Formats: sequence, C-alpha cells, structure tokens
Amino acid sequence: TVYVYSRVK
Repeated sequence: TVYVYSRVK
C-alpha cells in the first residue's frame, strides 16, 4: 500500500 509504506518513515 501507500500509507502503509509511508509509516516506516
């Protein structure tokens, strides 16, 4: 996903 991959940051 998008938001799921942005949470890492």
